[PDB]
Amino acid sequence: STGSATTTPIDSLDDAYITPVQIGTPAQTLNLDFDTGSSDLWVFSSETTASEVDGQTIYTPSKSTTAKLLSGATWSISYGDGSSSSGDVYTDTVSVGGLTVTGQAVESAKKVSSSFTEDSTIDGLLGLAFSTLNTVSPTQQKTFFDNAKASLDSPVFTADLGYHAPGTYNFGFIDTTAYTGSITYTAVSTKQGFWEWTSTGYAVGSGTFKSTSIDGIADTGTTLLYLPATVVSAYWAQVSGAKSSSSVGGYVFPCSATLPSFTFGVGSARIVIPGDYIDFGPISTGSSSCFGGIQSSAGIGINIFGDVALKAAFVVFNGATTPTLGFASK
Ligand SMILES: C=CCN(C)Cc1nc([C@]2(O)CN[C@@H](c3nc(-c4ccc(C(F)(F)F)cc4)no3)C2)cs1
Repeated sequence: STGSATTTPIDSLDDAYITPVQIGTPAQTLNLDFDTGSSDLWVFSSETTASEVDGQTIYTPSKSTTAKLLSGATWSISYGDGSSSSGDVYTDTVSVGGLTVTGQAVESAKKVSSSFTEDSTIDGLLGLAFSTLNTVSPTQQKTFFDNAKASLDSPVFTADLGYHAPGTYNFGFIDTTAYTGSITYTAVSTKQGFWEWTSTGYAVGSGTFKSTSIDGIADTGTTLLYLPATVVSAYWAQVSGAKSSSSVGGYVFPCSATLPSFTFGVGSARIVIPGDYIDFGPISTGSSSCFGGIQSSAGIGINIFGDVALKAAFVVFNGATTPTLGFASK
């Protein structure tokens, strides 16, 4: 089997991407943030504290003939930005772009933090990291991809995110019309539960390539590109007026600037992020200070190839027995 679904940015900055997901019988369609950096499928629901729901579409398990309480199971997760959610668990039928998993764990939120409440466009998250990160207790649950894997034509999914435009998540096949050139595959470590790999280096603008190993994760659920402070300083040094602002929380640059591109290495291949992809716009409405899309990973503890990086490529998440990541230009 295969599936294919369109993913759409939630706002004019590509802050996140939402993909429609069918849950239950009759189907309830919720727009979920597909997150290759976590492993929980959770939704706003009829159980979510009323004061914490503000415009989201909710999953109502009592209206699904295929929903079953997963008795005794609870979940609780926090994300790298400090947000969090928690609740109980149902199993139900879940379909993405025509691909169906029966008995998928659907984690129903009883509580969500303010950042989730405040984002009316995101109805939940669909985690696509390795199931070893799933937070359901006492019986850890599998991701949608892990459950679908055996049924897929090929044990892969692909992320083809758009720049200020819709994109595609495919499961079970590689769309050879969706990229240029060849896909370069690179080794994955699953030891931390992430799609963790090692980039071979970087270049800034038209500069020469610096060969240097950068361990990091491919994370569709993170907006920006987080790299070591040395790399990030070398990038922003090329932009007149750019500075790291403690009060804003990262590098800002004059909105009057044209940004250089940033290239990252995948083995012997190269992915070029256009400078425009690194512009996240005014720090506040009307400001002439703009927020940078390349930021330091110092104190995160891990480098993150988030959407800024991934949307410049066609990305293959190969979940074969020996997992790998593929990157192609597009
Ligand atoms: C070893 C150190 C790990 N440390 C915690 C840094 C990391 N962090 C992650 C993510 O937690 C998973 N991938 C990212 C993600 N963030 C979201 C999200 C968060 C908030 C909203 C809200 F604003 F609507 F609330 C929406 C989506 N979704 O995914 C972050 C992986 S590694």
